[PDB]
Amino acid sequence: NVFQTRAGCLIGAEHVNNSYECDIPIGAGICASYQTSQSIIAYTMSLGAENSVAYSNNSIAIPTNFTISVTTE
Amino acid sequence: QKLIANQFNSAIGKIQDSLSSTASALGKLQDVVNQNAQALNTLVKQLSSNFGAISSVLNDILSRLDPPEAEVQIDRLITGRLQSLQTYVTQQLIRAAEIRASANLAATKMSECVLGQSKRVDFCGKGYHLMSFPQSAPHGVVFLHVTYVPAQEKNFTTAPAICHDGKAHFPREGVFVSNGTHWFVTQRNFYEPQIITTDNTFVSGNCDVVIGIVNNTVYDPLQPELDS
Amino acid sequence: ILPVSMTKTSVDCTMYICGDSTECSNLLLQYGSFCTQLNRALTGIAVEQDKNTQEVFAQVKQIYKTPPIKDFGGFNFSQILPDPSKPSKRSFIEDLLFNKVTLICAQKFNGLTVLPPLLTDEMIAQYTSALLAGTITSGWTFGAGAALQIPFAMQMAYRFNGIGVTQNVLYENQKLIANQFNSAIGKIQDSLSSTASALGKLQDVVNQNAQALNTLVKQLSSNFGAISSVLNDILSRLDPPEAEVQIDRLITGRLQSLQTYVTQQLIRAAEIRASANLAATKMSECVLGQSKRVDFCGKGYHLMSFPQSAPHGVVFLH
Ligand SMILES: *[C@@H]1O[C@H](CO)[C@@H](O[C@@H]2O[C@H](CO)[C@@H](O)[C@H](O)[C@H]2NC(C)=O)[C@H](O)[C@H]1NC(C)=O
Ligand SMILES: *[C@@H]1O[C@H](CO)[C@@H](O[C@@H]2O[C@H](CO)[C@@H](O)[C@H](O)[C@H]2NC(C)=O)[C@H](O)[C@H]1NC(C)=O
Ligand SMILES: *[C@@H]1O[C@H](CO)[C@@H](O[C@@H]2O[C@H](CO)[C@@H](O)[C@H](O)[C@H]2NC(C)=O)[C@H](O)[C@H]1NC(C)=O
Ligand SMILES: *[C@@H]1O[C@H](CO)[C@@H](O[C@@H]2O[C@H](CO)[C@@H](O)[C@H](O)[C@H]2NC(C)=O)[C@H](O)[C@H]1NC(C)=O
Ligand SMILES: *[C@@H]1O[C@H](CO)[C@@H](O)[C@H](O)[C@H]1NC(C)=O
Ligand SMILES: *[C@@H]1O[C@H](CO)[C@@H](O)[C@H](O)[C@H]1NC(C)=O
Ligand SMILES: *[C@@H]1O[C@H](CO)[C@@H](O)[C@H](O)[C@H]1NC(C)=O
Repeated sequence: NVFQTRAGCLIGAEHVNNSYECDIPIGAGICASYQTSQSIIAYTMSLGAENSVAYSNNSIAIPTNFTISVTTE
Repeated sequence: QKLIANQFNSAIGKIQDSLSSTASALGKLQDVVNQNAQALNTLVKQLSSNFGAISSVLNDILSRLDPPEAEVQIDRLITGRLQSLQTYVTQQLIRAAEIRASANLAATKMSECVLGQSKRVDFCGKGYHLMSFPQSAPHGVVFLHVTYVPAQEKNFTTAPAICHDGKAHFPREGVFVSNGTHWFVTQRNFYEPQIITTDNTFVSGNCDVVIGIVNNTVYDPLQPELDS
Repeated sequence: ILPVSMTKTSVDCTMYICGDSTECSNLLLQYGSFCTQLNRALTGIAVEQDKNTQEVFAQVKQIYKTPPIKDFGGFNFSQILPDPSKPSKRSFIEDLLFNKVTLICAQKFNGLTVLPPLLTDEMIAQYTSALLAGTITSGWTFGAGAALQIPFAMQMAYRFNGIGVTQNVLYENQKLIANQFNSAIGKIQDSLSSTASALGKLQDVVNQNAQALNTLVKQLSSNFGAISSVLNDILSRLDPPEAEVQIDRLITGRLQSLQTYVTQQLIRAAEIRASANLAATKMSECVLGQSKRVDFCGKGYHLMSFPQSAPHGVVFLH
């Protein structure tokens, strides 16, 4: 139970092939997180959550309806 | 209108909750207040440190020693503390200019965002921007950027022009679209199709140069009038 | 070409100052908080250095990617869009950059370590593949909401009106423009290939840091009026009540020489933080939108922009 990283020697967490959004960023793309029993998992972070837009040279997509957010700054 | 009001009225509500149920929204403000205080305590604790003096009480050296002794010590205290001010000072000057640079970022949002309507994308918060409400907060300020984010999309088949008679037509404002049977010219951010008549469209040159033009008939507003 | 982050170092206060001497480190106990408020500083930097890069690049919800097939109405991005046959997909231009810019363990020998950036030059180049693939397909709207496919040349028809040229220009000239644009891209390669003086900025930051390390290191070898700049020598040769007085000067000396090094960072690091935001803006207004602010986005009316990362930096093609 030791996972050598690009960052350094990580002791006490469980490498995970899966990749989730970043949580406790460590280094070099390795973001630990707590959940599954449970233990700390350290997994290469997923920049974002993938998408691809169906482009096509005649195909436009026009929102029909909106929202109003409110945010804070 | 009705809908929007609700969306907005509702939207306000969540803020209370976003703020009530969370201490991690205000981290920024909350931080500044630390780093200052954080930096004071440090400054204070420095009083208790010897800096290589025999003791960190000034009067002790004074008490126990005869001054030509204390002279040499009390240097180190002075030398020490005096330094430890400059460290504290400088840290402020820098920090204080990290605020001065975040005032102006407020003094701007306050000006452009509040007092105006901002065109600068994602300055005033993700989405197109409608208005904003400042709210002070301690040593801080808080904007509520009411912004307008579009939602439900419908693919369509667009074409950049229309050959009418061999003239083109291009939309005067916002894309052409069709849902696959009739062509419609809509405004670009909110699907609201409209039949295509010469008032939607202006004409430029003949067809062919256009790449992707498509056929259709552009109805005349007038002709029905001239129909009689 | 904007700097964005800077190399995040971090520095042990202690062993920098005291090599392997409790006797030293004991003395160092006296000054107290210093040793631990450097690290507070140099972390405060090194933390944000990954907030900068966060804000510049990660403005995008969802990593996008181009369609498989490139039908752009004639503009040709193969230069900029990620290079699939690269191992790390850094599209062509970005690679000119990583060459045009430039030991790592040489500086990390006296506690002066260099923590790796939160993001990795591989990721950075996924984002700027998003930004650059949403810009292309989705128009700008992907900053304002759900990305919306719109056919490019029915975008550059809008990014015209934004400059007050009626669109019937575009379609009627489309072919020409494509060439002008396709050509125009080309020269960049050459501007970058044949010249080391484009990237001076980025190239500089990287110096001044390293420049400032060496200085910091060399300070180890200086006497500061001590009998010698080796700690253990004084230790060796003298009996401590002697060394006590000396090792002050070393400590006093080095300790000072940190603060100088620290402060220089804090200032410098806030010269980046002020040039991140200038990127974090261009990235927002210029890329994700179309900017009306004259000569913000480069001389001329402004059509669009393509970011390209570059090491500790970012590069726009306006
Ligand atoms: C636009 O979207 C809003 C929600 O974002 C829709 O509002 C809901 O509409 C349904 C049915 O019309 C109602 O049952 C709900 O009460 C509405 N919600 C609110 C908060 O008012 C709205 O209908 C959508 N409009 C269109 C044309 O799709
Ligand atoms: C695309 O939208 C147009 C506009 O509504 C549709 O044409 C109309 O379709 C409705 C369907 O009930 C008819 O009642 C109208 O009489 C049609 N208008 C005309 C002028 O014929 C068209 O059907 C839509 N296409 C699709 C696939 O939804
Ligand atoms: C749009 O409709 C016109 C007809 O109004 C089409 O023009 C025809 O084009 C073909 C080949 O280019 C010629 O052989 C015909 O003689 C043309 N007809 C006329 C009346 O000029 C045009 O092709 C249509 N556009 C598309 C994209 O199909
Ligand atoms: C887009 O531009 C790139 C580079 O300008 C083109 O790449 C060259 O394409 C020719 C084909 O005409 C090949 O023979 C060369 O090997 C390519 N050069 C390089 C460096 O890869 C590309 O073909 C263009 N594609 C489009 C669709 O415009
Ligand atoms: C990770 O996954 C790869 C394939 O996804 C598999 O071959 C490998 O054994 C896994 N290893 C670990 C440590 O999960
Ligand atoms: C439009 O078509 C694309 C093609 O894949 C699809 O991804 C998208 O969901 C479609 N839009 C709607 C509203 O169905
Ligand atoms: C769009 O691309 C398709 C590819 O299937 C091509 O056949 C068609 O000519 C193109 N038309 C336009 C208007 O781009």
